[PDB]
Amino acid sequence: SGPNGGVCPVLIYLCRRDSDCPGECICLGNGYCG
Repeated sequence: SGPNGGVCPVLIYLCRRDSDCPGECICLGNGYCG
């Protein structure tokens, strides 16, 4: 989850940038969606 509205499922999901993550989740600095 990031500091936005919208929806971000609670899960373990690997990422390299925000756009890899579903919904409005962000990609944390270590490569996981939040």
